Order: sequence, then structure tokens, then C-alpha cells
Amino acid sequence: MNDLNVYGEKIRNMLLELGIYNKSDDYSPDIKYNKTFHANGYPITGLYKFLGYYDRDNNIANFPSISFTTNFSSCDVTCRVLRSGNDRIIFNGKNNEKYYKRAEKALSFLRKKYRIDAAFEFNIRINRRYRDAKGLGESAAVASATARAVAAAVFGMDAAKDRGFVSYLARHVSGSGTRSAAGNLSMWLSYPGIDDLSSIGFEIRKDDLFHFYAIPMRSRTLNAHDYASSSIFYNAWVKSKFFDIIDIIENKFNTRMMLEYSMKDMYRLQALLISSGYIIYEKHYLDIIRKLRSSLNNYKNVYFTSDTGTSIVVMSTSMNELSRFVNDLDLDGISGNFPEKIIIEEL
Amino acid sequence: MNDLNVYGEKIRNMLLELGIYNKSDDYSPDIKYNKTFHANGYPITGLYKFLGYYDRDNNIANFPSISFTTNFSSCDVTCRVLRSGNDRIIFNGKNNEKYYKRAEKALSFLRKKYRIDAAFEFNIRINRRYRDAKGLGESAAVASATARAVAAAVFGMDAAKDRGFVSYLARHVSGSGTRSAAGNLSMWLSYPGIDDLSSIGFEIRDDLFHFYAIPMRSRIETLNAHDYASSSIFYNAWVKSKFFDIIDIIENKFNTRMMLEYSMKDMYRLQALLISSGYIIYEKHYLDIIRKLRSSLNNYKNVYFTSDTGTSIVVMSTSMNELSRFVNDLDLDGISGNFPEKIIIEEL
Ligand SMILES: CCCCCCCC/C=C\CCCCCCCC(=O)O
Repeated sequence: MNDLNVYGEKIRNMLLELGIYNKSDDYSPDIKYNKTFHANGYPITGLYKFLGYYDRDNNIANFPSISFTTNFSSCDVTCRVLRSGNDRIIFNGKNNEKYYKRAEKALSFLRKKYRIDAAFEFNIRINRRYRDAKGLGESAAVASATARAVAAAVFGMDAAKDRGFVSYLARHVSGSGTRSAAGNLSMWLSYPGIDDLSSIGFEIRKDDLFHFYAIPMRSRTLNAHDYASSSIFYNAWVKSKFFDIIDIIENKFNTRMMLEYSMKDMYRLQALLISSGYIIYEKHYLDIIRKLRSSLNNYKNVYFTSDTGTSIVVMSTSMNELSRFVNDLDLDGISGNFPEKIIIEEL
Repeated sequence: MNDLNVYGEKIRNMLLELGIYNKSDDYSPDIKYNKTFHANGYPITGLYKFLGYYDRDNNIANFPSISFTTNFSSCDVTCRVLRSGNDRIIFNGKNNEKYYKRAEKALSFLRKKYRIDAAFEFNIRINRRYRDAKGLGESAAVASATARAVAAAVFGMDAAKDRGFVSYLARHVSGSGTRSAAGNLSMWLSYPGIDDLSSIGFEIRDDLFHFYAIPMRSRIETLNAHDYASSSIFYNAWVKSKFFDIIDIIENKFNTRMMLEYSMKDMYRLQALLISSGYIIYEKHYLDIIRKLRSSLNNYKNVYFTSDTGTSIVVMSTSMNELSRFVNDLDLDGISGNFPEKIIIEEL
């Protein structure tokens, strides 16, 4: 779309003027064969949420998104590049066709764009702080950790330390990986017609953030993109996203505005899914959201959100108000924090 | 440049060319003072659903709608016109402000348009086949019954038997009233800028369907749902798609199967509009029933279901035997529906 491109480009110019965004630099492969590289990565929770791709082959989104990086789980990846052989993708000790299929797609991009004739061995470890739950942004943790390990092995440590370049690589695994690779509070710039190296994540800041807590819940995510995109309301959502992104940039990413927006956006996201016949709502989720909504008026600056799942993230600018809310409502979840250490190393 | 008025006028011309729609005829008052008139009226269930008004004072909707008339409740109205005296509006034995206000908005239109200097006595009786359920189109039953009684008393039996004219009067009580007054399967033509006597209900038809309701309790009042849906950021996209969907159903000659399937899709879209504004229609029991219904639909041939601005569900089928087999297999605890067979309009 031409009007969407115009608004995307306006957003890009505003970000270039702020100095927080730059088109990513590109690198030439200099493969360190037979050496194991290790990297970690963290999941994300959406504030300005994302659903639907403009170009699903390159993972270009229809509009920009904003998330924060959490510690609800952690991913660690081991990568080894071989001159010959077959790719091996191990996920939590399992060698299943499902994981292979998702990996070989980002590796296809890598081999075609950079003319690489090599085999890849990946060992992915995700440690969750919950037994089972959806919508806690696990795919962003895998995408950022795999991108960091591949960047170190294929391009070198200099490239692996370049957050823009690593977000570019992470995007090819999962769109949300752009924001996990970039930092703790980050934005992914994306819109129709954007150049490949311009559609990346970048950090907004590492100060004046907030407190958060998750209520992990079971739900009956790649289908969420198709379901939302096919909604008759999808184009109206995409259009409003450009105006909302412009407004948050003009408001200098004010914390409380983003927290409030994330609550409104949770409802809009659910509405898009509902309008396509996908009911995200489960009985237990309904009981918790009614409890949460009913009590919000009695708290100051307490907000909550959900993504494509029933897990809820409760957020507040005050740690005491958050803990008071969690205790009074007897919520049984996990305390969150922004990760402090990104590891990228040759083993 | 009003795009909704353009698509509205295109729809109107298509309907004129089919010969199923005509601008309503108007009538001069010839009041039969001191005589009691009695009429009945029935609720509706939306197929091409309606929410939000373009002009709330004249009850002009933003787009056209299609519904069917049911027997989930019934309304009976008694009307008497007096030369002098005061208006009296009794609703289920109650004389409350909320009812006087709703009746006065319509009577003000009647007195101003037709230059009537008279008092009106209305006695409205609504008998429901459920307790506390929402979204079963009760306001259409009151609107059609009151319009039939007023048309007989104020304009005469000839005007009361003119379904177009009666739907025009019913619109001033409740928009959905146009469809209830028009017949069992009907469309209300409405869009921004439409002429007053053109915004009426008309009967589509012969080859209908069977239905069954599961009345359920809900939080959101139908009157508030108009404001809630209208305030959604998705409302304009819904309105726009409604014009294209109405053009498509007219070109498909109101095919039953297509309208039943549309009503299922439209139920999701309606819920989405309410959800996007932060209004959750869902309840735990509704969730359990809709999951049971959705899970079994693939095993039935012509079975569909819908809901309006409530948790009440209406199950529909082109076959009575398939519907009863569906209701029995899922052990549904609701009420059997039927299209009303007798419309009463009488003096005394
Ligand atoms: C031109 C026709 C004029 C006649 C107008 C009179 C009709 C309006 C009266 C009452 C509206 C009733 C709406 C339904 C009430 C439900 C309220 C409840 O049950 O609590």
C-alpha cells in the first residue's frame, strides 16, 4: 500500500532525526568452521502489538511494533558450522521435523543471500519458569539467541555485537526476534515497501522503566497471523497502528502511555481474532480478566495485557502498588525482570 | 462526498428494479376517537445484523439490515386516542418514566408531522418465554405492535394493513421494528441521507428455515451496545463491509443458506466490535455452550447458529429433523422457535 508506505517512511524519518534508529550495516561471511559458539536470548511481551506479515517470506510486518524483554524463560543456543554434512536442529534434547522445518527457512535465506555452502548444528535450550503457557513470547528468545550464535559463527564477533545486524538476522527466524535482539525496551520498524536492512529492531532506552508480573495460562500463534490478516477489521487496525506509533514517538515513549496503550491493544488484538472465528477466551481466563478489570479502579498505574494466548502480564510504575495488587487479588504467577546480561561467546 | 449514501442509493435502485421494495405511501390522519384498537407484534433475530444509528432522532441506521421474526416473546398492545386528556403509557402493568420517554419520542414525531392534537392511552403487554435473557429482539415486538395499533386508530384499517406504512411508523419506536412490522423474513433499507418514507422494512418472502433459542444471561444492555459498537475503531470498517455484503446478498437473491452462514460470521464481527471497545460479552456458561456448538457443526449439514447483543444463541437449520437431532445430541436446554402465524389488528 502507498499510503501505508508514506506513513512508514514518515515514522522512519522521525526515528532517524531522534538518533535512536539507523539502517543496519551488512557483513561479509568469514566462517569459523568446527568451533562451537554460544549465545542467550530472552522472550518478549508486546506493548504496541504485532500480528500479520506484509511479506511472510522475509518476515516484514505491515506496521511497526514495540515490546519489552522479560525473564519469564531464557534461551541458550549452541551453534557449530561444518564444511559438509547435514543440518541438525536439537530443541530441548528433541530432534523433531517441526523444529527442523522452522530453522531450515531462516538458514535458506542465509545460504541464498550470502552464498554459503555449509551445514549447521544447533542445540537450543529453553528453560521456562512455568509448566505450560502460551503468549509469553518464547519464539523471540529462540530467534535472538540463534541469531547471535549464527552471527558470531558466520560473520564474527564484531557482527554479533552489532545489535542492528543481529536483529536483522533474528527477524528471519521470527519477527518478534527483532525486538528481543535489540534490547530491553525496543521497537521494530516495519511497513510495506521498507528495505530489507531497514526493517530491524532498536532499543528505546535502558532507564525509567516499570515493574511487571506474569500469570502463565494454558490456551488452545503462527495461525494468529493468518486469522488476524483475514479479519475484515485488519486494514482498520493497520491504519490506526501508524497513527498510534507516530503519537508515541511524539510523546517520547512515555511509560504510562505505553502501559495504557498495551491494555487497549490487548482488546483490539482479541477482537481481530474473534472476528475471524478464533475464540482466544477460556473459562479460567474469563474469571481472571473479570477479577483484574473489576479491581483496576482501586489501584494507581496498574495495567495488564495479553498477547496471542491466555497468559496475562500485569505492569506498574510502582513496585509496592504491583505487589499490593498481586497479593490482594491472590494472583498465582511469577515476578518479572528485564534481563541484564547478553552472552555471546566462542566455546 | 458521502460514500455510504452512494452505496445506499445503489442498493435502493437495485431493490426498485427487483420490484420487492417501494418508497412507503403516506396517509392523512382520520382519527377514530374513543375506540380501543388492539394489535400484536413479534421479536426479531438478526441475520445481517444492525448496530448504531446515523440519526438517532428519526431512527435512521448507518446501513441496511435483514432479520427474521420469531415467537420467543409476544407483544399485545391496546391503543385509544382521545380528543383531550393526558398520555398514558402502561408497560406490563407499570407506569414508569423510562417507558413514557421512549413512547413520547415516537408520539412527538406523530404529533409534529401529522398535526395531531390528541391524547394517547397505550397498554403494552410483553410475555417472554424466558427470564433475564438478553439479545432476543424484544423491542422490535413492541415497535411493530404499537405501530399497528396507532396506524389503525389514527389512519384507519387500510393504513394498518399497509406493511410499508406500518414499518415506517414502527421505525420511530425502534429501528428493528421496521423488520418485525414487514413480515417473517425482512429487510430494512437504511443509510445516511435516505428519505424518511424510503427507510422502511419489506418482506423478502416461501423457502424458509427452523430455529431454536438458548436464552442466556448477559451484562450489556442492547440500547448501550449501539454506543459501544459505534465508538469502536473497527465500526467504520464494519459499516463499509455491510454495504458490499448487502449488494452481494441481493445479487444472490437472498439465498437461505448464504444468509444463515452470513449470520454466523456476523455474530463474530459484532462480538469483536464490542470486545475492541473493552466490553466483554462472554460469560463462562456461554463459552461452554459455544465450544460445544462449534465442535459439533462439522457433523451436521445445514445447521448454523448466531447471537446478537447478548449471550442468547439462536440455532437454525433448513431441516426441522436435522435441527431436532442437533438439539437432542448436544442435550441443549432452550426453547423451540417458530415464525408467527397470526398478526392481529382489530377494533375492540
Ligand atoms: C408511532 C408509534 C408510537 C407508539 C410508542 C409507544 C411504544 C414505546 C413504549 C415502550 C418501549 C418499550 C421498550 C422495551 C422495554 C423493556 C424494559 C424492561 O423490560 O425492563
